[PDB]
Amino acid sequence: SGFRKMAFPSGKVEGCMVQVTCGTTTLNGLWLDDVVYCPRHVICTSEDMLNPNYEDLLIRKSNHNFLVQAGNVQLRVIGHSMQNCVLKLKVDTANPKTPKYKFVRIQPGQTFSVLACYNGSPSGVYQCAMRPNFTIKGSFLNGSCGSVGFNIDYDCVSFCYMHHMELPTGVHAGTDLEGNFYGPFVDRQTAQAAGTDTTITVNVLAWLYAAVINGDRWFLNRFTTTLNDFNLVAMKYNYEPLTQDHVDILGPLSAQTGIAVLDMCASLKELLQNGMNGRTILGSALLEDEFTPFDVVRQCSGVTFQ
Amino acid sequence: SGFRKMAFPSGKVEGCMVQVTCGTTTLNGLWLDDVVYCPRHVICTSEDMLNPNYEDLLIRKSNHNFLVQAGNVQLRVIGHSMQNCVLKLKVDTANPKTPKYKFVRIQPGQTFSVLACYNGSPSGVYQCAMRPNFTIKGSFLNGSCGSVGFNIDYDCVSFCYMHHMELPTGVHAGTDLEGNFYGPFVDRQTAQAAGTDTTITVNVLAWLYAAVINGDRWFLNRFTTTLNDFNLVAMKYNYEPLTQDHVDILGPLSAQTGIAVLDMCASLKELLQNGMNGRTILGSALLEDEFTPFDVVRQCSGVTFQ
Ligand SMILES: O=C1C[C@H]2CCCN2C(=O)c2cncc(c2)/C=C/CCCCCOC(=O)[C@@H](Cc2ccc(Cl)cc2)N1
Ligand SMILES: O=C1C[C@H]2CCCN2C(=O)c2cncc(c2)/C=C/CCCCCOC(=O)[C@@H](Cc2ccc(Cl)cc2)N1
Repeated sequence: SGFRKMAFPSGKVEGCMVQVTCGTTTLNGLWLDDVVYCPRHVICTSEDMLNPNYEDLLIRKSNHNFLVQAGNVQLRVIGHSMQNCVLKLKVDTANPKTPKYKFVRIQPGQTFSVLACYNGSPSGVYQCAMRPNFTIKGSFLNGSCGSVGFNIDYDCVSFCYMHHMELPTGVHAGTDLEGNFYGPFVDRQTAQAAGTDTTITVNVLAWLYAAVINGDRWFLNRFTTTLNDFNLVAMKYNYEPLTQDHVDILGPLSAQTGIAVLDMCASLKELLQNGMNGRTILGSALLEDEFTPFDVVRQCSGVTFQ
Repeated sequence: SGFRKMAFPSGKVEGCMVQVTCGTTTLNGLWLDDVVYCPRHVICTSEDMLNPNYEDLLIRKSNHNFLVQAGNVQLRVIGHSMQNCVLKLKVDTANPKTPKYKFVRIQPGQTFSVLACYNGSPSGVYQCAMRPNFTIKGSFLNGSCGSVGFNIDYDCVSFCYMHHMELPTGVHAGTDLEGNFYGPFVDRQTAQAAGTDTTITVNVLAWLYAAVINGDRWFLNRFTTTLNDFNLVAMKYNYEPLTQDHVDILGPLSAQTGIAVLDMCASLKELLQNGMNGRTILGSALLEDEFTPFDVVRQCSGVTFQ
């Protein structure tokens, strides 16, 4: 028993992390086979960041302008190209520790593990959700750009996030590994703001199921509701609409516990209206929304990798 | 900016995890040089667990009774011995992935990363603290025994915890890597209870410093207090006594922020007395006590390893 914010083991991803230096700028790169992936803003001076012409700035660079270091070993750059906001540095050496991998674009509400890196070396690992407003609530300092987010999907490292920037509100913005930003953000030092954020409703229900599995039952009532009546209450407290798709993916946790999804919706409805009655759920005084239904299954089943 | 519950990268420890089978029992082992470390209760039947004599039980075992698997490869056992509650299996092969390592016995309030494992394979990584009552609030299922807790101290993996059991309250008990239990617990299916748990006062103060560093500052007053006056208030809320040793360890965060330790104690005193008034600190409605003073420095300075 017990329930913690749990990250994927980081070893497979640690083996891919490299240092990319261009001019006086150093950040992190992802080394997969004979290509290194990093944010294209590595090629910018502070002045370039104000209004960058990336097509022109990339053409003006030669392969010799890029210093790539895998630990203490220098990797010779033999080619440079752009895919959207990601720089691709072709090198003369394939990474022998390249895991079986995919590039995937995740939906708002989906979680992933972040390996926070500086100078191509890991600092630590933590769990993040893609927020409904397409930001993430990270822990990232100057030099963290090119740190990646991932899941392990059976036998495959699914890379879903590369870190690009921090908004003045202190939340984080980045791209998939095809270099396409999550949300309406751009890799230039212009005034940008995230939309109003909402609570991930399907994730709150998943976490209440996790609490029942671990023996917490005080919040369970004898009531049930409809999806429509739940959603009328949900919208008032800045919760995302629960869809029929959400009810289906909670099915496994409903099966495990024998508590119908719409019974747990009635319990959540009472918690939102009347509060937590001076009590905690899994060591929290607030309703947690950064566990997906499958995050609960993986932790409470003891799913392993390799 | 941002502050998250952050674990060490798990890769160095992943390279040391093996599967240990004795009869119909399989759990996890730690492979360092030519020794595999695991809980001695691996040699017990469910019947033996009720009233084990480990000295007699181990006499009855041969080297051949231990199946050690490093992935798909069997490691031949050439010796077995007991050190307190830890079994040491000498094998014919030294682990080529052995990092620089120390065995350390940690104090109550000290934090560490857990690599939770099943069948010698990793499930996930999370951060824990040694509680004042010598339990840990883990996430552990059947098959998790031999999972280890660690810190990375410069370029050295400091192993501090091996997992042995779950108490009926749903908290966890285990040993250092010399096999000495934290707290008054034994590896036998006997009636056992942890002492009443207390809040780790020095850790709460460290987390308030982390909040100021990230710009969360509403809880700061310019009240003064003495250590003795603070402790008279603190003890009433089931907080550990704060010593002058504790005041010194917060010194670095006081230096960074320019808020004196006893000024932050005055602010904590007000939060205890008056509550949070429906506000949050780093997205929490309760006072967090599982960040050490150095955990704050590591995360906010971007410490990396090797
Ligand atoms: O995003 C950052 C910087 C980031 C990007 C270049 C290098 N960078 C990091 O190395 C870094 C990564 N992650 C976290 C941090 C720093 C923390 C910073 C603290 C102060 C933040 C104050 C508000 O910053 C901003 O609005 C944008 C403004 C901005 C947006 C886009 C670009 Cl192309 C350049 C600047 N600046
Ligand atoms: O500690 C466990 C079992 C643990 C030890 C053998 C294998 N073990 C795990 O594989 C395991 C590790 N960690 C978490 C779990 C299981 C979770 C279990 C859910 C039920 C918990 C109900 C309460 O269990 C107990 O009091 C003691 C009773 C007990 C105490 C000491 C011993 Cl030497 C044997 C049994 N049993």
